[PDB]
Amino acid sequence: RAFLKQPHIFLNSKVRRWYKDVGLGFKTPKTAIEGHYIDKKCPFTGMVSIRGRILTGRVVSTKMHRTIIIRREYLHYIPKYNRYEKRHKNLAAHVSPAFRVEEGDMVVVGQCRPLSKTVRFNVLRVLPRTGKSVKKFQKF
Amino acid sequence: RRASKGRKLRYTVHEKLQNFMAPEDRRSWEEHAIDRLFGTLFGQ
Amino acid sequence: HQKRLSAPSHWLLDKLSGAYAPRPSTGPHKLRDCMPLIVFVRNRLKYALNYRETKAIMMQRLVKVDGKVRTDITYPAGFMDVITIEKTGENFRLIYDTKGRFTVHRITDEEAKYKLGKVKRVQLGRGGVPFLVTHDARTIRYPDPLIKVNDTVKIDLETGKITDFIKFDTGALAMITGGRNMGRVGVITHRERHDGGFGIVHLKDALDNTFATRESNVFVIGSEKPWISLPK
Amino acid sequence: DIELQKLALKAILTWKSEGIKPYQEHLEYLLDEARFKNELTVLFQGDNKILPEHRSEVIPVLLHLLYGRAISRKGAASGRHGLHATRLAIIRQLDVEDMGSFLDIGLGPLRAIRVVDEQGVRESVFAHEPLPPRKQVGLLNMLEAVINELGTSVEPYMDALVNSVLYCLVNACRKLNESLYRVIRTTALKSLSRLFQNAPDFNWVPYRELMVKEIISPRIEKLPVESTQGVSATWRLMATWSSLPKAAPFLNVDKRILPKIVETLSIEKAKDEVKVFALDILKNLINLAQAPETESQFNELIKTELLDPNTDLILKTIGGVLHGQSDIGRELLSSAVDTVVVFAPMIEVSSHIQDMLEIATWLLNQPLRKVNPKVKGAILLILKRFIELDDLQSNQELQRKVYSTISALFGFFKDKQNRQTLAEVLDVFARREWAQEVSDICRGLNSYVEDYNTRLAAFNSITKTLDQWMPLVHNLLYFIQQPEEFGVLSSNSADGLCKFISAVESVWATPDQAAWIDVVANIILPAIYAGSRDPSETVRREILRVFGFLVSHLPQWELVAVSRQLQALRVLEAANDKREFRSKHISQFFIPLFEHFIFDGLSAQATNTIAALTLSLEWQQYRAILRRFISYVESKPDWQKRVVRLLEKEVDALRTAVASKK
Amino acid sequence: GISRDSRHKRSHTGAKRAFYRKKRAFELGRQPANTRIGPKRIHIVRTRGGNHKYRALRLDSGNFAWGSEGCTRKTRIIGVVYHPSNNELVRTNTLTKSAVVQIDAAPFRQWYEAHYGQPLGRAAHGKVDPALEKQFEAGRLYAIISSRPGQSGRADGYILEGEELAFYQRKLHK
RNA sequence: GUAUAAGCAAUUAUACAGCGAAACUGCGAAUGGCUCAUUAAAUCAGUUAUCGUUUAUUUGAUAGUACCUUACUACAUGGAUAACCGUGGUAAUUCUAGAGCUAAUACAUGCUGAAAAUCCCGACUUCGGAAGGGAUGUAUUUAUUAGAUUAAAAACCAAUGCCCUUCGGGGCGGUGAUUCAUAAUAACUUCUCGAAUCGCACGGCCUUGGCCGGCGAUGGUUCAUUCAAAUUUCUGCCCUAUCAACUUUCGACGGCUGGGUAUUGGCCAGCCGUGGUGACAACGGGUAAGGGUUAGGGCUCGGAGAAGGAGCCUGAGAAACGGCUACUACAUCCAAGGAAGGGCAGGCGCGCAAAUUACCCAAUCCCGACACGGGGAGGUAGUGACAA
Repeated sequence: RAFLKQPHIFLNSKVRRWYKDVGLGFKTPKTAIEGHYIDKKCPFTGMVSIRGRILTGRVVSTKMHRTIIIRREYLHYIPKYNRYEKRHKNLAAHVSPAFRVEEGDMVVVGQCRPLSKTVRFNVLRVLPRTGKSVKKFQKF
Repeated sequence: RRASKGRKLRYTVHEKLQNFMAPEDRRSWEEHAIDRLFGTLFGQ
Repeated sequence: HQKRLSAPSHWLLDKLSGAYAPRPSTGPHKLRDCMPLIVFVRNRLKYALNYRETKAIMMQRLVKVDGKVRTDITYPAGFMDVITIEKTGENFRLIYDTKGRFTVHRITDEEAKYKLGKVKRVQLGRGGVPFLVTHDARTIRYPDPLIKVNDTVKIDLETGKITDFIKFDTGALAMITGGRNMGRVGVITHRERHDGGFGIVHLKDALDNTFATRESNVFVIGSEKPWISLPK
Repeated sequence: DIELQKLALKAILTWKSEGIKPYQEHLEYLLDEARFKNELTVLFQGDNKILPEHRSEVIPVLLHLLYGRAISRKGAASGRHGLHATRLAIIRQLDVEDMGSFLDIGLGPLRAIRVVDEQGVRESVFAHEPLPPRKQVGLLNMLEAVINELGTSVEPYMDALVNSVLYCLVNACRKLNESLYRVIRTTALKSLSRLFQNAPDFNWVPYRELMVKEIISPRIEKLPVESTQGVSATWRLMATWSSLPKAAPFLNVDKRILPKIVETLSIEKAKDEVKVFALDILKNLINLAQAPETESQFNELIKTELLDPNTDLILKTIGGVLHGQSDIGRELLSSAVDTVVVFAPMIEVSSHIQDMLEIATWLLNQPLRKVNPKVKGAILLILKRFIELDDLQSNQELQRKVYSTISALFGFFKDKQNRQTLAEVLDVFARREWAQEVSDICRGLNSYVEDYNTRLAAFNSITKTLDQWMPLVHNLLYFIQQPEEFGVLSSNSADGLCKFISAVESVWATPDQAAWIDVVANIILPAIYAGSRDPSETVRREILRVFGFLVSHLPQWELVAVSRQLQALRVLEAANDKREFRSKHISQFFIPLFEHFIFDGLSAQATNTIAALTLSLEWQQYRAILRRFISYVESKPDWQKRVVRLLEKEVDALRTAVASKK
Repeated sequence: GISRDSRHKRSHTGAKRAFYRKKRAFELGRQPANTRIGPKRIHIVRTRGGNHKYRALRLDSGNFAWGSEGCTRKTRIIGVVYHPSNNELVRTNTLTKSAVVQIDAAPFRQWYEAHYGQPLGRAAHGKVDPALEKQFEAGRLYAIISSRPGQSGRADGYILEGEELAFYQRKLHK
């Protein structure tokens, strides 16, 4: 392994840390301000820029190396029944270690450049809720 | 698993790799002196 | 080589010019926001009859567009290009109407001398110099330091310098150049930010119709001050 | 010429010697004009380095060829990357032993030149030219590259380089055709300014008239008027002169040099950096005078010959600078104050110490945007050194004025070492005077700086007289403002303050009824007003203590747990409506305390008390008060219900006020 | 055959797909350049927009940045020390980006004794970390490659100093 | 742009002058349209983004970069070839060999009149205009610094003041965001650009030996803009559980490091972690492959191959199928040594049958050094008892 670094900041001088705000009415967490982890797919540490769509949802599987899957439920209109039906989708998002992670919580994600085959999103805000496992349902 | 891109020797009979070359025995020695040779190396 | 129906609905063609329609050449204005010079000469004004007659007008130095001689036939002239013909002694100006089509306006040299162009972007160019990009793709070096985005500028057109500018304002009357409410001369009375893409303005006409148009599709024309003569 | 160089190298290879034989391929690629910079780092730092056996054979040929490539003007670009980096990339890779032959082919006629003889100046040599003014420029640019690439290793080549640079310099100084001689002069001065701190041990004493003719003749009678804009090459040379210990005896040859150098500081239209540069030249001179046995060879010379007859003009220029203009840069302020810091232990007698003390107390009554607190500690060190000169006995109104400042900076500072040196400047104040009284203040503030047991001992001893009291009051309100080490310090400071105001109410004689009452107004009442906003509850408790003691003991002065708290607030309500109040008291003491009561039925009781007091304060204060409360609305999303209840109570008080004033 | 498309791989739901379309010239990916140590061998590739990128296959020298003092000098390249990705690049001496490689020290040593004057590796502003001083006494420093040699035509970079220097010394010891 | 055609046509000041075949040079052919195993939200549609990318042409701005040991110097810059002229070989058309030329806006180098030039500062000042101080592009790549009032930021914020007063009053770059745009230092490049071009008018100063001078064409670095192309976000396919497990069987999901790409990305390579989807219908199977314009109908838009695999070349844009190479398979000429080449349309498809092998770019449109040259879209005409 190689020494992780913020790509253009001169640490070895004998005479800091770069963190940008994402914007969009958000606040930088204290771990993203001073916490000594280094991750280049972090929108507060690396150079990844959030633009475009802004989504929310509830996590299925937190247990993964910095990537969470969101079950997004919605109500589709079948015209044969003239009715609303539940349809669940699964998104993937890269997780900064700045936030405190929970399972079943409602998490805000944001759209970035493609970071992998699935990963197109980063976490921006986590709402800590007591949401349950796969049996729980709410359109969100 | 951690084995996929050729890391694990997947012993599968390959279809176009099946009948390339005929075995051509080109050995100028008569098979009775050769097995006596491999015995009498540095140990014997 | 598009068909006459696939040509856009705002530079008009009748049942006359064949099934085909000329495409505008690449230039300052866009493709779908465009009036070519052949459609301006022989399909709108009817100073000509045929393509070869339009070529015989264009190739001799008789048609000047934005104060410079434009030779090629399908040169794009979309919005507010003063078109000076000297043998007839006329200068036409391109504006829109309330329905959403191109309109021609005859005028003389005093209003023909300047162009009201909307600023597209302000930046720092090479040499450490601020420069200014309008919708005519005119870049002006060393502008006035308050002329920000979506401000309009009175371009000199004999030197090309800045003469005056109109700021983006809630209370300044404006012209719509896009969208489902296209071509409706009214006053900007409200502006909503919508940060994260595609902000809007709320705009009313002279006679009380409110509607929401995007800040890309707007175009400032003057507070009261009709600096170009909209046709009476 | 590249073609003639190629044919000449072909003839050198026609000379068939085994020293040149393994290097021919490396040689010809240097004349192939596309592969020169790559072939240089193939030749040096390669697997085929030059073998030291036949290094004696290849090096003259190679250095003539590299010299020609460094000369040639054709393929090179413009700017520095054109041919300046080429000369640098040749000389940076050349050895210091080959550099002798390199400068030998460099200096054609100036190889065997002599500038200085047993006498002073060789006018017979100097009234003749061996080189064109076109040709000396490339020579000086090359020697600048040689010196900047060599460094110390010039020491075996001292005897000819200085003759070359001095010859071109004095031919230019005679020729003040302008442009070529001017560039010759400037780049030779840059080369010399590098060469001086290149060579410390070389003997510069056999020529002094050459520096004389380079300095005193064209510039010195106009030098500050010239150098008002930017730093020059003469200044760049005098800088490394002031840095070098054996070169500072070049400034004594003309007596008027340092007068014109501080006259440059005197001229106020200068763009700040020639000022701080002359200031740095003076810093280096005083550091050299303060240096040990190394610089003690010429310490006495610079002491008795340079600074001693011009102390007065130095202090006059620094005084005019510090009192004249309304805009002074922070860099100039810190640097000049540090010069006065280092220059004060060098002067024993002088003339303008009255002025300098008044300057120091002026710069210490200056505000904090103009003067940094680190700069204030340095002007404190200035005070500490300048005070011991026997001056405060005459002009006693100056001495009372500086004592007002020494007292005023006691509650200002937050640093232990600065308070130590504060106690020291008050000590030498006491040694110079009244004397027993200021010595008593000295022992008090001394054991104040002294740790917790000696501090409480100081507090008790002071617990057990106007100019006696004032510094104790300033340091005492500072010791209020400390929240807690154990919490004891603020209580002891409050009890000492109660002792002080008890002494004030003990003195009610009329010509002191003026003075002590003006003091307890101006020092103590805004201190309580500003300490009302202190977030520490024990500090609020002790300010509550001293304010209650003031109201209980004073009254003839004209300008003056949960359930018990609610009860006292209701009594304050009733006391308000029975007697309206003093408006500055209402604005600056009670409202932030009740605000703190809210933000740490207590909240509704507090809003009731603010709704009472809003009738008793004035609308001009109420305007900015209401604006601060809407600022609390927009800035504080944490207690929205509390701030909006407060707002509703205040606008009910507003309608009450307007309905009363109709 | 070497391409950049995603039509051969399985989907996010775990499904393969036929999706047969021919390989196109914007899905073009060319063969890798294992840039090794030798004399200069660079081939110029023209690319989309007519733009040239310089495929360097054998390289000798590059400039390296001793930038805490303010210099960069063109030095040769001795041999690759370690590579974070592969071991075969360490075995066959392949210059890629983020490769720690040892370089010569002579122009840096020359500039140190030329600017400051105190000799090195044989007042107070001239100060050298003693690990880096051991590298100077060896005459062979531990640089790291920051420029892409394959897609620029040069192997340049900055020298290792301090924490990264100690980290890659510990990684060499690993 | 290049004319000495031994090409035509001439005279009133002879290098050239007008027309100008041949040839060199620049542009062009990402399609017009053909065939047939198909593509089942992957294409496609709405809807985003490029702060993740390339862009010939368009039109608009655009480049302060001299000196720096050749001086006992340099100061109308080089060499190739084509066309052409001749001598030929072979059965075999530029399949070509030998010999002799000559041009460039083709390829290529490119210190100089001069003691100055050009940028930033400016003291003194009569608007005087300036003594004298610092300094010497661009493209690539890397490291670093600045990207902006102070950081002892202990500031500014409590102007809730302070002073005067007549008590009325007076005074004290852009973005939502970036390491973005931009500027600078150190170097680096077998690295570019910074006009040795062509046409037309030809005017001021008079050293009558020139010094200056205008309008364009061609070319050039960077940023635009246009025309594009490439990915990319949420939703929307028809049916089916005689399809309940599927992916890891070309890596299946990450994250780190690099490679390659114009750029992001398991896209690919090394290291490890345990995944990803699915009864809310994954996966598999069936093959029968619409959107917008809203009285209405109408109108508009909508994968694989060039005899078969495999590899390569140009260009801004192709994996052109235009060319090449090898293998495979047909097939042609020959003097038997050799040499060039791979489509559709039409008729017959019984021995008995039924719509022109029509004319033009004249309109609308497109491509070029370009008003003229070139276009298998388009329009004009002919047949017709199938009807009407």
